[PDB]
Amino acid sequence: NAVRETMDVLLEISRILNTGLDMETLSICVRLCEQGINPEALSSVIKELRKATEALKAAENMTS
Amino acid sequence: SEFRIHHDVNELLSLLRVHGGDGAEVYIDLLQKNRTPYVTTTVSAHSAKVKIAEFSRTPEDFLKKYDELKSKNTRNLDPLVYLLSKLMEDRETLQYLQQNAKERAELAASAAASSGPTWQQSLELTRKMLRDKQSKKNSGQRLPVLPAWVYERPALLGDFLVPIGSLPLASQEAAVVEDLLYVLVGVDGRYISAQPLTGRQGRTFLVDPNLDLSIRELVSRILPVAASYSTVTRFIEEKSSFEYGQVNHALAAAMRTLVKEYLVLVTQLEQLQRQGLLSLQKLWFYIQPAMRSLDILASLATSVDKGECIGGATLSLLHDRSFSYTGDSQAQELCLHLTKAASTPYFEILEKWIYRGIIDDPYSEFMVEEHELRKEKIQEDYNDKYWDQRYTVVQRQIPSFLQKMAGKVLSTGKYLNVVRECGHDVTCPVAKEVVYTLKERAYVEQIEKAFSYASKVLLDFLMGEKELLAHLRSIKRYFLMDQGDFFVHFMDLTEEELKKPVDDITPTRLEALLELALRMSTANTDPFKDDLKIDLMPHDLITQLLRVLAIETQQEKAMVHADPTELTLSGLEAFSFDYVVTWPLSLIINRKALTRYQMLFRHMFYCKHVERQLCSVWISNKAAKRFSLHSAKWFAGAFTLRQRMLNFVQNIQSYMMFEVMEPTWHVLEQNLRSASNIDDVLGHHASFLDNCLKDCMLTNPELLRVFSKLMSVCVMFTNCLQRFTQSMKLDSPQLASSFEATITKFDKNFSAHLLDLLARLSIYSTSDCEHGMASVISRLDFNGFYTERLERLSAER
Amino acid sequence: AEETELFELAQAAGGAEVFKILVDLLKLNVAPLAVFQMLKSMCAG
Amino acid sequence: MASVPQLLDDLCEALLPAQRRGSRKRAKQSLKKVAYNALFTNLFQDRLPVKNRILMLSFDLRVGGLAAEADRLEELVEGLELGSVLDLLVQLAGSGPPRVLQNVRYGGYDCCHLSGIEADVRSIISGEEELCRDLIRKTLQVMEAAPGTG
Repeated sequence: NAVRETMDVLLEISRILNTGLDMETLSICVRLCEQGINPEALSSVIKELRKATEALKAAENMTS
Repeated sequence: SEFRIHHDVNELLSLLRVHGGDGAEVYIDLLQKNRTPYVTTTVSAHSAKVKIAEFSRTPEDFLKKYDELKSKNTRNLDPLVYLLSKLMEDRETLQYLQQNAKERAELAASAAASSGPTWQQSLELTRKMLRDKQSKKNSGQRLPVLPAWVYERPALLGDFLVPIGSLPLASQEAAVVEDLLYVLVGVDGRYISAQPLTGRQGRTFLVDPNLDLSIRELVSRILPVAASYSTVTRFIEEKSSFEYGQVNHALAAAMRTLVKEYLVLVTQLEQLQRQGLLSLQKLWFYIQPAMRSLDILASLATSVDKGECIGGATLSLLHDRSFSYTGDSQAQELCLHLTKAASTPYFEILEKWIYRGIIDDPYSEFMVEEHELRKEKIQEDYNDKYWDQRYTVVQRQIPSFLQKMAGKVLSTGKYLNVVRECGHDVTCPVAKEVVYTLKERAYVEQIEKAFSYASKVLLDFLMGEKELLAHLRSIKRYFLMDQGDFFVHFMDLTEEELKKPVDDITPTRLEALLELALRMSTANTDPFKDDLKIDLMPHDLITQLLRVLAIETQQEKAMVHADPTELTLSGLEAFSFDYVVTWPLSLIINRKALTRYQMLFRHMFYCKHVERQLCSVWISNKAAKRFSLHSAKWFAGAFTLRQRMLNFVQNIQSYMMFEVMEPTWHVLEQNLRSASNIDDVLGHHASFLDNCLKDCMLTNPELLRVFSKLMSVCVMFTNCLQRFTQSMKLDSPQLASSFEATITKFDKNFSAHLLDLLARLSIYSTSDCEHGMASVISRLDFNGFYTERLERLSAER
Repeated sequence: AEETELFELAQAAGGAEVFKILVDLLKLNVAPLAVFQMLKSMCAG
Repeated sequence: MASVPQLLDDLCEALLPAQRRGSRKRAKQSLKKVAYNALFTNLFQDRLPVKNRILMLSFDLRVGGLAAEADRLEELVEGLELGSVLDLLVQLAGSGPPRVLQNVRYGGYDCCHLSGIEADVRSIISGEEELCRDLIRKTLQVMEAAPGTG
């Protein structure tokens, strides 16, 4: 419950930051950070993957 | 039922006037191993239809019915059509059937003479009948049915319910376009009219006389799609009925979604129409794009309605259509889309049934429907259904793709409904979204994992909540002792109750004796004792066992239907045992299965009591060693008789103890260890039961009667010995009349009965060979001193 | 049951005994080969 | 905690909203491959106090007329006082859509500032309603001249 509450507070902060980050992404990021993943690497990969997902979504919308 | 051949095929032999030959009994046997829950009729049905029409003397009705029977879209018309064609092939078979039938037809005839389509009405009858049918299926529930006001407001969808005498050809085309656009919007034409649908129809057009012959011909193409669209709106409303179904509602809504496309194209053309820049040929060009699509859409709707497709009826029709809509690649994909969507209307419940282990049956679309079956009454009932009818299977309701896995799906759903009846209702973690897709093997692919998970969960729950290991480590003490103290107290305490006749037995005293014997042993490590008790039968173990062995064999009414009330209530054979386990907690022992597991106790304890009586006679016969038994003519022939009868009874018990016992018991242990499903555990237990009773040899009425006669001779000999002891030790009437050293004659009779029993064992080892019969012969021929004489009497045939 | 539809199929056959015991065998989904052998045997009697 | 590829695939599929079902599988595989390529690039290629960074973010909000939102975020941060997760979220901050629309007076404390704020809010509400109406109208008008079958 402590991890869940911490994740909820972090998600609230991120929503205040207007990041549009998911709770599942938050949990995955918590696991990566405890695993020793660079916050900069995680955020850069997140931005690149968000851009790729947006491009794929646009392409599939034109691909319907 | 499973013996429905008796009702159909046996009466086929009798009533068909075919008593010679095999009749339709061997035909019943032929169709029995050829009758499947599903259908595998893949065949060139066109070829079979051609053959039938070729042999059809009046092929008009043959071809007409070849179309008409598909109107209802009934169950497996292809097999009947093939039968009707192939039977016309054999005139000899046809003529022989004519002999079998026409003569009976003449007999019956002689015995006889001695002594228009309104869409409104056709849909209202359907709606009322479907409301009644949904009420019957509800069996005491309400319905989210369409309202009476929904039926009211006629033309609730706003349904489709000009002088052109000398119009210029262009103005005529424009006015005709206006009329046709109104018709496409379900409105009246300008110079022409359109009668309403003649029941199942759109609008039966009435072309204007002033409409040019060329104009009328061009409009003729439009009118098809117009009637199609009107009937399509009507069919969408029909599927919108809750009686049609929530899935039918989903299909109708998907159609409405495409119907928006229809009105969209209407407005797209209306753009040029308001612009006045359209043309009759231009319109025909634009209509061709989807004029065919209009009729294509109405096609599947008419298929569902004409088949009254409820449940997997419309699903199968849809899947078949999707498999055939090729060529019309647009319809090949559109029907696939509709299939994939509307699967979820049932596939969610299917997922619910499959995944959630709880099938939602507001409409009972899933073939598995949780049929009412009280699992509690299974154990105490000789015939039970809950283990097999806690979830009935509606074979009539199945989708096209679903029908393949349905049997495997039936097993998986049965396991899931078992998990639901286990209290711990649960969703299978495999929740592969049930939906329609082209991959049919994929439908069963995740189904395989789901069924495996269901079976594994069932196995784990049985190893948990059921915990049958203790239910058997304790039942080992039940009906088999497996410990001297297990049944030692029962033997030591039931003596007085059995001495009291069955009419003379005191149930309260028996209850007290049972409770005390329950506390009288240190083998109470088994915790399942409360699940077990004692009981009694108003008939001897023989009184019903031999009646069944002579199953209308020789005493259908002489002894099997003869009530035990013809005899008296005897304490020993009337006795019985009691035990039970809850519905979820192993209601396995139904009174038939429970009786099968119980009566081994009766037979074993009968032999135990006989051996106890023999041992008591011998222990009381401890004084005769202090002198010469030669002076005990009424008490020393007892020694010879005891020697001759120990081989008959005590030695007969050893074959059951080792040869009979180890096989069935070890088979049950090993098979249960290999058991993974409920069926596997049932097989292990069924081995332990059937094979054990087989080595008990308690199912051959003649041989069992011979063994019973030997045991009864032994019992009567023990009783006569006890009576002679009572009349002699008190001598230091009836008991003295039992024997006066005539117990020597009784021992001779026992030896003769033993010779007969050895002959029965030899008969088993000769006509059936076997190993148990060869062992019975081997135990009889221990030494020739009482076996070489038996061998000679065996040759005395 | 569909006794009416069975009679409809029989009139479609247009022969000369509802014969729906065979339709019961169809409900059991008996095989055409055993069905043909059984029909020949029942014809012979 | 999962394998780097396993968690990468989970997160990629989470961002991925996934024509053929083979196409959907290929899209998921492409998302996983792109994530793997990005992670490999980051690995092959391979500051401010977090309190200072949060202070800068709250200062940006309060300067951006979000002094209340800065206070809410500062309360969340003070409750917090994972740091790498905070930095990653800060990098993703603003990648959600920017938010454009969401004892007593001393006698002289009455202000037309509040009155104008309320008037602007009401005008914005009316403008939003009119804009929604106009946008729906534009969508319908663009559809009005089209064929209709796709």
